[PDB]
Amino acid sequence: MALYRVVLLGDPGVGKTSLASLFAGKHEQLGEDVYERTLTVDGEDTTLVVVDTWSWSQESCLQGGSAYVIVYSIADRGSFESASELRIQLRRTHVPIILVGNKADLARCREVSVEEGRACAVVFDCKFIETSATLQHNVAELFEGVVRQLRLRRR
Ligand SMILES: Nc1nc2c(ncn2[C@@H]2O[C@H](COP(=O)(O)OP(=O)(O)O)[C@@H](O)[C@H]2O)c(=O)[nH]1
Ligand SMILES: [Cl-]
Ligand SMILES: [Mg+2]
Repeated sequence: MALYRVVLLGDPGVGKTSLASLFAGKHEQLGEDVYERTLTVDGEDTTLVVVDTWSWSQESCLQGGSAYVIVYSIADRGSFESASELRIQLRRTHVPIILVGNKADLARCREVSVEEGRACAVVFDCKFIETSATLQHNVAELFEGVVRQLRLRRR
């Protein structure tokens, strides 16, 4: 068991809140865009607190995270470009970074190739996956992957 803060970054409209809601699953909470769940992975439980807020919290945001998930939409070149900008922001401030290509189901609107997503992880030195929140594809696998990468830090 452990607890980690996972921060969701990316342009508006790429599906950050959708991915977080699927992670949260099916009022007294101070603050609103923070999602908590304990996941069982490789027979072991781990809690992630997934932050979806992308000011003291705005300044601290890129320094507090145990892991960062930078999301873009495969149907929007602009969002992919600004993904690259976000890694550099993170640099300017030893932490897992996942580059996520969301909206994989829009396979006919594809503006960003799989190869382009892969190259970008290579250039960022980080992990890569494509998901769809509307088909519920690779979402569980995204967050389970984050847990595994975090556990490689500790060991
Ligand atoms: N087709 C498709 N639409 C998605 C996907 N993820 C999110 N959306 C849609 O894109 C819009 C923006 O989603 P939202 O989660 O608010 O994006 P956010 O600004 O990054 O939080 C919503 O209308 C979603 O239904 C996806 O994987 N596939
Ligand atoms: Cl889009
Ligand atoms: Mg949102």
